[PDB]
Amino acid sequence: AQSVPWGISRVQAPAAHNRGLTGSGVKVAVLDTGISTHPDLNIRGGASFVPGEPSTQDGNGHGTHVAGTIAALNNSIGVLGVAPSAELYAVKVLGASGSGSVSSIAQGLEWAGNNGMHVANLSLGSPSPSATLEQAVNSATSRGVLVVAASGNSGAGSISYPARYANAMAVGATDQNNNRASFSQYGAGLDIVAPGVNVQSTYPGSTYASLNGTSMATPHVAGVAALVKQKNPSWSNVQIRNHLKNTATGLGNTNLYGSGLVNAEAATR
Ligand SMILES: [Ca+2]
Repeated sequence: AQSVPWGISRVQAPAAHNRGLTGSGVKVAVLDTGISTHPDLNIRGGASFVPGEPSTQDGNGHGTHVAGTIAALNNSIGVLGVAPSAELYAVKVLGASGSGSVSSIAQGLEWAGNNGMHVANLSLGSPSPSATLEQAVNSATSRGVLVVAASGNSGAGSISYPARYANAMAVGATDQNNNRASFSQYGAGLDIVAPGVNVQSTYPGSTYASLNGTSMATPHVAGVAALVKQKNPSWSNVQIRNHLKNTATGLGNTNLYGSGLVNAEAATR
């Protein structure tokens, strides 16, 4: 039996699937702890930038969970991703502790840009600004990648890096009431929000787990960006970003919510 997690229904991904849009032909790089093999995931390739780790296997769980919110297969098991036919690439930039360096994150972004990824999901943050990060987001954006990044989980009124930079689409987290989740960082630079509380998805060891975080909200927006790219193959990263903001359901003040809740039905109309 396949279940549809509440967040997938909340962003109205099933409505876009009924229009025949599933993210087919869209390449999505998940820059995280890796992605492990799972019966409800199909991983196309990837690269590791973690010192002394040649593989893209997930030693943490986080990367595999994020991957399942974007693209868990539409079948008779597990869950269902926002864009279940997207081509997933595992770009391992964080180690087993969930930590990484600005150098591995920046190498991952350069790989995404050099390998023609359409969307790069960064469910990660650095507490401090980094010129290296800004430059790598800008480089990947110039090559055509839409970078989507988590605002962070401190609950503060400023968002983390690289989400704060102009060329990153910053994603905050909502709960089941469509309120901002208490941990979700907000403030200047916030673009959009998506479900980030009790998000069930794929996990290592062929299982499933429920997690909370702006890292869970970010893949919902990366997934809806892949549905828009399938509908509109000639659109640029900037066009997709603006269309996602323009069609989001407003939830209140933009300092707290950006443009509001991502809406895959309205974005694929
Ligand atoms: Ca499934």
